[PDB]
Amino acid sequence: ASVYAWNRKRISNCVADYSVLYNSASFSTFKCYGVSPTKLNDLCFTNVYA
Amino acid sequence: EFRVYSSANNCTFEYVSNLREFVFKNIDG
Ligand SMILES: *[C@@H]1O[C@H](CO)[C@@H](O)[C@H](O)[C@H]1NC(C)=O
Repeated sequence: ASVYAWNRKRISNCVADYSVLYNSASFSTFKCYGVSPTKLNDLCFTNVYA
Repeated sequence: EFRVYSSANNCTFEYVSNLREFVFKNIDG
């Protein structure tokens, strides 16, 4: 989607795998504010928004 | 005939799968 019409998708009721995204070795930027990205797997929230 | 539901807002969890007895509790979500 365009920047003025940024799309949203909620995700819940599933098992995430952040390490695979971490070790994709293809992204250019990766900044996580307030959380340890390597310790993301050892955390549990209610829902995420992409 | 299904004439009850006439909307689609924000959704959340969705699950699909003599006499009869049932009990329904609701605690801590
Ligand atoms: C759907 O529920 C969430 C939960 O708080 C709320 O933030 C959101 O505004 C709701 N959507 C609409 C269209 O009301």
